[PDB]
This record gives sequence, C-alpha cells and structure tokens, in this order.
Amino acid sequence: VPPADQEKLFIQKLRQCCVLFSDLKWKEVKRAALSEMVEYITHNRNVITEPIYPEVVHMFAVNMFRTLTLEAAWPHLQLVYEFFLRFLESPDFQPNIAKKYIDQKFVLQLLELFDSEDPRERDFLKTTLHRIYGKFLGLRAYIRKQINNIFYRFIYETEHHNGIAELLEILGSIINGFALPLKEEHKIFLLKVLLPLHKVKSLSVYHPQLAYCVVQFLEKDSTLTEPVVMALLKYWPKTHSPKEVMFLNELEEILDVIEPSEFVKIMEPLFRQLAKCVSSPHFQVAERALYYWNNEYIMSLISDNAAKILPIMFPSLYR
Amino acid sequence: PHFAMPPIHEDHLE
Repeated sequence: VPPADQEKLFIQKLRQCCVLFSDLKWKEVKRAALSEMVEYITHNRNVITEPIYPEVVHMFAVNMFRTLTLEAAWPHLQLVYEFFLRFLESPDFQPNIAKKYIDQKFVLQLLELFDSEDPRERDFLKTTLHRIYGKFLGLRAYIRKQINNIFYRFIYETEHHNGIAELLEILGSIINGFALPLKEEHKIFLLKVLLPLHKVKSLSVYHPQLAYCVVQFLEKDSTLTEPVVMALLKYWPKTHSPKEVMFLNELEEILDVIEPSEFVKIMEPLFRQLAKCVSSPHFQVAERALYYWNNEYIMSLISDNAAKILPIMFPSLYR
Repeated sequence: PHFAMPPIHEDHLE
C-alpha cells in the first residue's frame, strides 16, 4: 500500500505535533516526528513548499504561544525550537511567502516568551528572533520598537524581565550592523534607554551585554562619547560598592575605543572618579582601577594630556 | 567578544 508522497507526510507529521499532550506513547510519537522532520528539512532541498509555511508556523504557535524555573516537557519543546530554527535557516526558506504567517502578532507573542525562567528556552528564543530579524526586512523596525518598549517598562515600571540580557545580545549584533551615519532614533535609543539601564538593581545580570552595546555605539559614531561617559559617571555607584568593578570594566572598554578628540572633553571628571576608586576601601575596586596603567593606549592618552591628569591621580605630588 | 552574535547589516528600508 503506497503511503502517499513526502510532502503529505510532512503536513501530517506537523499536524500530529499540534495535538498537545498511553501518555508516554503519544509524547514519544511527537518527539520522533519532530526529530524525523528536523533531519528532513536539514539534509533535503526543495522540500519547504508553499503549503508547508502555514503548517509550520501554526505548529510552533500551538506549542509555544502559551501561558507561562525549568520547563516540564522541555525535551519536547527543545525539538520544536530546533525544527523551527532549521526551518528559518533552510536555503529553501522564502521570507516573501513566510511573512503571510510570521507577522507582528507572531513576533509580539515570541517576545513575551523571553520572560521565561528557563535559560535554555531564552537562548533558543534569542537565536530565533535573531534569525527572524535578519531575514524579515519588513519586521526589523517593529522588532526594535517592541524591544525598546520592553526595556522602557523594565526601567520605569515593574522592573523585572527575565530576558533583558538575551535581548541585549540581539541588539548588539544589530548595533554592530548599523549603517554609515546613525539614524537619529538610534542615538535616542542609546542616551534614553540603554544608559538608564545602568541604574537597575539587577544590572549585574545583564551588564556584560549592556556594556557591549554601549561600546558598539561609540565604535560606530564617536560623537556620543561625552554624553555616554557623563551618564556612566552619573549612574556610577556613589556609595563605596563592589559594583564599581562593572563600571570600571565598561569604562576601560570605552577607552580602548575612544578617540583622542573626545577623550579631552571628559578626562577631568573621569579621572577624578578614577582617583577615588584607587582610594576605595574595597580592595577589588582599587585593584581594578590600578589595572588601567597597563593599558598602553590609555597611557599614551594621559601622556598627551599630562598637564591636567597627573595632578588628579597624584594630588600630593603636585604642589 | 564571547557572546557576540553574527551582525545584521542595516541595509533595508523603514
């Protein structure tokens, strides 16, 4: 008995995975069907046809778009994340056909899953949205607007979102790909959203990703250097806290990118703060600040402006 | 850069 062609089996397998769950029997059937379909689209060409696009997006929405540490049926959900990634990354993938089903409502529901407590799920969501942003040109502006709103609600309202760091990782690759002169909206996003993110109590959870976005902005356009540095000194822990190691880490990564033209404009308030870190009661804060002297580029920057920096770093040596 | 993801070039229209 001929068991129908390959495209029909693909559609039926996708619809089997829409029946949400002999409990161990049917869960194993869907797990085998997902792994079977993963291998199908990975090692075959011309298998993602037009009727496949709605079946795949529907199966993903039925399994993933739900009401929300680790997941219960995660080995089942991981296969759906993996199949959908191979779906987006396949050479047969045509965004002109998929945009009828991967739209603003799909993206909006995908972003709400970033609040998941499962780090493995947030990592699959991070990569999924990264592929969607890169391949759907008509959704790029909408995706950044929603990320901007998520960050805004995280700063000035109920300040908790379990995926702030994952969203910053996506933005980092977006900022790294910005074009010739920056759009004015990008500079507004840096000075009014990315910089206020340094005040939140849980900064250490996402500080390495936030610091990468800040140095990528200054690496694109060096004009933002003064308002960026002055904001860091504003949000700097005025109390003697071990959190200053993060700021000292971010400040040196800026100095490895800073231009001599902009460095003169903020050097005095910078090293005045840096001098107080050397005098900190916390050994780790002073240890990190003293490590600046090993940076040959900072040394050259201080040498070309030795008349005003050295009196600050050594107040007893001068006069 | 450790956690850096592949960059996405701003070569589209908005």
